[PDB]
Order: sequence, then C-alpha cells, then structure tokens
Amino acid sequence: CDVLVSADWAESNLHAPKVVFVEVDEDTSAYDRDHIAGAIKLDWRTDLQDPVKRDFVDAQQFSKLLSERGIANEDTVILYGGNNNWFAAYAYWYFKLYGHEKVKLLDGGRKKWELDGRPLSSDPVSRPVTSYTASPPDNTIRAFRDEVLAAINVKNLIDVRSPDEFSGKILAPAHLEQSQRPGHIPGAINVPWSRAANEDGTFKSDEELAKLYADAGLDNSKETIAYCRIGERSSHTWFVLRELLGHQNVKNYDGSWTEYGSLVGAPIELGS
Repeated sequence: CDVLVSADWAESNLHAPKVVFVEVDEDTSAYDRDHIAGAIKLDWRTDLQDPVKRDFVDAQQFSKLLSERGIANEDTVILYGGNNNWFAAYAYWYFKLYGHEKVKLLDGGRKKWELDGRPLSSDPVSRPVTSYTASPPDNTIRAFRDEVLAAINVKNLIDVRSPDEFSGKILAPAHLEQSQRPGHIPGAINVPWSRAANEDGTFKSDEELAKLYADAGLDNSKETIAYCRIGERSSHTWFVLRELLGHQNVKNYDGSWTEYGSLVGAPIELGS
C-alpha cells in the first residue's frame, strides 16, 4: 500500500535510493545483534521519550535525533520491530505527528521477517548526519486528557487492552500496578489490538478489519480516540483505523490508562 510494505518488497529494496530502514523497540538489544541490512535503530525509551517529563520528544529534539541518525525529510522511512511491531507503530505515529510524508510500516514487523527466515545482518551501521527539520506538532491525531474527558458519549472510545484490563479485573498485562484504579473509560469499547493482526503479525484485510470494528460497535458517524496503557498498543490500532481503514478523525491518547487511572475525580466504569 501507500502506508504499508510487505517483507518481499522490503527484501527487494534493502538498498534502494532514498529509502531508510529503521528498527523500533522499547529495548533495542535485539538490534544490537541482528537487524535488517542497512537498518538504523531508534530506542523508544531513550531516544523518543523525554528524560525528565512524562512525554516524548518535541519538534526540535525530534529533528536533532533524526539528523544525528541520518534521516532526511525526503527519505522514505520503513519502520519495523519486536513486541508485535507495537513500538514501530508508535514511531510511525510520532513521524506522522511531526509531518513526515513518506513513512511506511513493514507488515509483520521483525516477526514475520524472522519467520520467513529472511537474512539478518549483525554489521554496525552509521549514516552521514542529515539536516532534518520537523513540522510543528499535528495534534489532529493526538488526544490529551481534557479532550479525552470531554469525549465520553461524544466519541468512539476504543480500549485496546486485554479484556481483564478492560473490565478492571487486572491492572496490567503480565509482569506487575499502573494506576491505582482498575477499569476503563465509561462508554469505551474493548477491541484488544491483537484482533487486528494475523498469527504471523501482518495486518488483516480491510474486509476483516471493518468487520472486526463494526461488530464491536464502532460508530462510523462518531469521531474516534484510541487508548491503551501507555499508547503502546493504541498507536498500532490508530494506524489500523486511520491509515488502513481510513477514518478521517482518529486520535491516539498517548497518556492512556497510566495517566487516566491515576487522575483524581475521573469517571470510571468496571466490568465489560
């Protein structure tokens, strides 16, 4: 597509003119041993987040980051990674946020790739520094708490966590604590991100996708906001709704539940 590429296409374009392959994951230890030939790495925690404030980097920082890494405005960017391509989808969203036009996701991420047995490289990579200039933030695709609060009833609210997180039965996936209140935003619909993807990690057809979200009760006549626990899994769904099925107004609530379930006085709904 114009926003998605297949492993085959990727394989056959490893070293094509103005095309940069970038690996995104929250750890980056996977890249420091095996990665697509020519690929560079962005560490989600250490490169894309603020060191002090609960926030991701701003325009000026984003520009210095990409410059230092050799990404140019006119490059076509291919994103891919582990953890079900979650953070690749998070990066995809950061990119669109700062106005990058030619950005494409790699269907399946680092997991379809490894499964097809495609060649990986362990050779260090460094590109000549560029002169990248980000656009001021496009908040048409970002939701902040207040507008998240102001929604409720007004908008499709899509909770992409697991059912047990959604119902409030559990606070977080499997590892530990996150807010201090369990549950979801009143009115919210539970489509665990996972349903939008095949066993191998690739996105499902627009036919399967429309069905999935129709069945769950997504109101096509309403504007939509997606949320997760840390925006993690929500930017993956955002990409699905806006980029694949092409809804016009879809925001990612990056704050997600870690913020929401910690706000005092905010409405909450238990159960399913």
